Amino acid sequence: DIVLTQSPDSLAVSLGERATINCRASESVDYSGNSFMHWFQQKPGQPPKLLIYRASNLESGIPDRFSGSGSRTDFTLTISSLQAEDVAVYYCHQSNEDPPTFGGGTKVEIKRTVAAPSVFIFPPSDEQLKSGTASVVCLLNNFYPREAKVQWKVDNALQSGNSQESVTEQDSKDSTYSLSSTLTLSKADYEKHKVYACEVTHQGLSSPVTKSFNRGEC
Amino acid sequence: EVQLQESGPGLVKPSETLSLTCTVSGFSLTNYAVSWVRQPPGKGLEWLGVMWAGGGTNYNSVFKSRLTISKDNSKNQVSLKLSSVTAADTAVYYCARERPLTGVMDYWGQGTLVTVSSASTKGPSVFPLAPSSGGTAALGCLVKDYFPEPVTVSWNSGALTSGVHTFPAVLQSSGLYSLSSVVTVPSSSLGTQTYICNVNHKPSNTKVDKKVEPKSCD
Amino acid sequence: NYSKVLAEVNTSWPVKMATNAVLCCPPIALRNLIIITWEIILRGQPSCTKAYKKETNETKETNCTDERITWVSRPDQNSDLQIRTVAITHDGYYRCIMVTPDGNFHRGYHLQVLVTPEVTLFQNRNRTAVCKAVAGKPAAHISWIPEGDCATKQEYWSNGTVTVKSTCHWEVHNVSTVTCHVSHLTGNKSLYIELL
Ligand SMILES: *[C@@H]1O[C@H](CO)[C@@H](O[C@@H]2O[C@H](CO)[C@@H](O[C@@H]3O[C@H](CO[C@H]4O[C@H](CO[C@H]5O[C@H](CO)[C@@H](O)[C@H](O)[C@@H]5O)[C@@H](O)[C@H](O[C@H]5O[C@H](CO)[C@@H](O)[C@H](O)[C@@H]5O)[C@@H]4O)[C@@H](O)[C@H](O[C@H]4O[C@H](CO)[C@@H](O)[C@H](O)[C@@H]4O)[C@@H]3O)[C@H](O)[C@H]2NC(C)=O)[C@H](O)[C@H]1NC(C)=O
Ligand SMILES: *[C@@H]1O[C@H](CO)[C@@H](O[C@@H]2O[C@H](CO)[C@@H](O[C@@H]3O[C@H](CO[C@H]4O[C@H](CO)[C@@H](O)[C@H](O)[C@@H]4O)[C@@H](O)[C@H](O)[C@@H]3O)[C@H](O)[C@H]2NC(C)=O)[C@H](O)[C@H]1NC(C)=O
Ligand SMILES: *[C@@H]1O[C@H](CO)[C@@H](O[C@@H]2O[C@H](CO)[C@@H](O[C@@H]3O[C@H](CO)[C@@H](O)[C@H](O)[C@@H]3O)[C@H](O)[C@H]2NC(C)=O)[C@H](O)[C@H]1NC(C)=O
Ligand SMILES: *[C@@H]1O[C@H](CO)[C@@H](O[C@@H]2O[C@H](CO)[C@@H](O)[C@H](O)[C@H]2NC(C)=O)[C@H](O)[C@H]1NC(C)=O
Ligand SMILES: *[C@@H]1O[C@H](CO)[C@@H](O[C@@H]2O[C@H](CO)[C@@H](O)[C@H](O)[C@H]2NC(C)=O)[C@H](O)[C@H]1NC(C)=O
Repeated sequence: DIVLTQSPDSLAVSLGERATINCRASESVDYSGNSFMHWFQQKPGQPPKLLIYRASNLESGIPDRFSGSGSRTDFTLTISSLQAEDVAVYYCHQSNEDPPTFGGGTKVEIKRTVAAPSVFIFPPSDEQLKSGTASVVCLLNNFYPREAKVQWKVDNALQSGNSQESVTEQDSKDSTYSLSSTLTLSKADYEKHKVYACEVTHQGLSSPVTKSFNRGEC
Repeated sequence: EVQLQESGPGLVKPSETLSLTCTVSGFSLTNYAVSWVRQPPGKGLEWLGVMWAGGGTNYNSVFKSRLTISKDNSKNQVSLKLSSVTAADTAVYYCARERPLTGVMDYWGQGTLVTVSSASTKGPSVFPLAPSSGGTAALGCLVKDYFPEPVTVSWNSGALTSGVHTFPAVLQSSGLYSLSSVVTVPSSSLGTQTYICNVNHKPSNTKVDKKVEPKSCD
Repeated sequence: NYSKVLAEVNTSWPVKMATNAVLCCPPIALRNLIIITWEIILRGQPSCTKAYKKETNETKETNCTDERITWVSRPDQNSDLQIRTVAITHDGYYRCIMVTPDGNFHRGYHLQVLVTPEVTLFQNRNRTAVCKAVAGKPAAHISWIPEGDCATKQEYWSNGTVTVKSTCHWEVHNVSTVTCHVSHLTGNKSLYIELL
């Protein structure tokens, strides 16, 4: 059982800059002067894509900015100029000794200029209220960096811990994030209060933007 | 072209056998070996076993007691059977073709999430996130209270793709999952263009298509 | 583009004499390796085999008399064969056989030992020249610019080499400078001379 150890575990790099990922093996992965280390790219939802086989050999249909080097126990994947779509997790893979083993993974992220989010609030459907629950949704669309607060206020009353958040991975084109926050109440509790509001905070915002709605209005 | 595809139940009760079947096209199993890799949620890749072209097999030693791999060349099918399962065995299961001699895994299946749980399957409820009232307008679908993962969401049967953000699911305190899918569009197109979201939940064999329409004063 | 690795493969391997030949096996991981066997069949000799069973950690040589033909190092690390310094006796077939779980794979080498000929050119008689390619292997090919009225000896030595001589006359006084064109695998060669 050879233990592959990638370095770093994640790196952030500006768009167009070089990006190097190391992978050191506990023992040699070579035989007859051929190194059996292979590199993979995996994006959310998808299986691993083979970039580089036996150490340095570039696969068909893979950009030539992807390159590979090394031997014995020390190997390196290099992306000469990082593009927006290259945001992924990258894995090394030995196939010299049974069992085949994989590296821990290296997350690659793009650094880019700040972008303020587009906030949208969505009131609950009549359908859902009929079934006796209210889900109020607040969408923060296309922003960088990732860090953003979202406070839920109901008649200017700070809500506490009856909501969940979720964040998309970095976009393959604009290299931004999106976030959705869902306030879940009962129909009973929903219909007591009038104003439902979503206070956002971000770097791109000079001060907190708030989107709100009144309950029996449009 | 070379293709691989995993079939499987999606939900499995603890201490029962997990059965999967990789089905392959573009190559014969007499010539090429095939391996199984898994990937527990938000964790790295782990090799399970190989079905050599000749007919023999190797198994990762940690799974060797529980795991069985077989195939049928005339069907172009490779079976996997993992007994005595637990929550640890919850993972995405890939099959992947090895090229001879080098053991490079060049082509992979899309994968199949298998969730080990004694809880029962439940289909999703879909609710609209209707666009408010411009310049740019956002709208979406709330896919609520389903088990297990995953859910797939498309828009206009895949005709609408750019602007879309399907968020990762969040486990609610009920124990059921819930996600949102949203898309940005022009405000001008809210009248003319129709927007249908296509939810699919393979574990329950549920499939929901729902037209998101602007809510009125009515 | 990538086609499947074929089972049997054969190649002509021309190599100069007194050099270090190295024959590679195809690329193979130790994981895929069961046995690896260099079979070496020289002309009119018993077949020498050099096996390496990986599982049992056994290296086994059979009927291998020439001690120049060996592993580059050790088959547990490196499955390449070498020939210490090449000689004319080493003309023959060299085959890497690889037992794997997937199957058996052969990369064969039809080894040809080259010998660089001693090439000369000299004025002989009244308007004649002689171009020799002495004791090369295989036979060299000789031609003239301009063409004359030439004759050619081939002399086939027992050690495997060949001497190719070419005497050539020019009666026509349109010729003064003559160029021998010796064609050989070790390297083509040209020699001008004024026909004084
Ligand atoms: C790649 O190249 C290789 C090498 O050239 C090639 O393999 C040869 O292919 C030819 C043509 O198909 C084969 O010819 C057949 O030979 C049959 C019997 O062969 C016996 O005799 C061989 C010679 O032995 C003498 O010489 C050696 C060396 O000097 C000496 O050591 C011996 O003591 C002996 O004096 C011998 O090499 C051969 O060995 C067998 O075992 C070894 C070890 O396991 C193995 O490596 C060999 O492959 C082989 O199995 C054997 O003992 C013969 O019966 C057969 O006859 C048919 O054809 C005739 C017409 O020609 C018909 O009339 C008849 O009815 C039969 O149908 C045929 O002549 C030759 O044997 C191969 N040699 C080797 C070394 O492999 C590959 O095919 C090439 N492949 C590609 C894809 O290019
Ligand atoms: C190393 O190379 C040696 C090269 O000769 C190999 O020896 C030869 O092996 C073959 C079998 O592969 C033998 O063939 C058999 O011989 C017996 C009896 O042999 C007697 O009669 C023959 C008549 O031709 C004579 O030449 C011999 O000297 C013997 O007096 C027969 O009953 C069989 O039918 C078959 O023909 C060769 O005889 C044998 N030759 C010699 C000189 O030993 C040897 O096998 C190689 N080593 C390994 C490990 O493979
Ligand atoms: C194979 O056999 C041939 C034929 O015997 C050998 O050719 C001969 O090689 C010798 C030694 O190299 C030559 O003699 C030398 O010639 C040079 C140049 O004139 C001279 O300076 C030396 O003092 C010496 O006399 C000889 O000319 C040559 N040719 C013939 C026809 O005999 C050949 O060397 C053998 N090759 C091998 C690899 O065994
Ligand atoms: C051949 O040698 C290797 C070591 O070079 C042996 O491999 C060990 O085998 C034992 C039991 O099979 C394992 O516990 C070890 O982990 C193996 N590896 C090492 C590095 O020790 C192998 O056993 C030998 N083959 C035979 C048939 O004895
Ligand atoms: C050495 O000389 C030979 C003979 O002149 C060259 O081989 C010829 O190459 C031409 C290339 O157009 C072919 O059309 C002929 O058929 C060849 N003739 C023979 C007899 O092979 C050869 O290219 C020269 N150079 C080298 C490096 O070998």
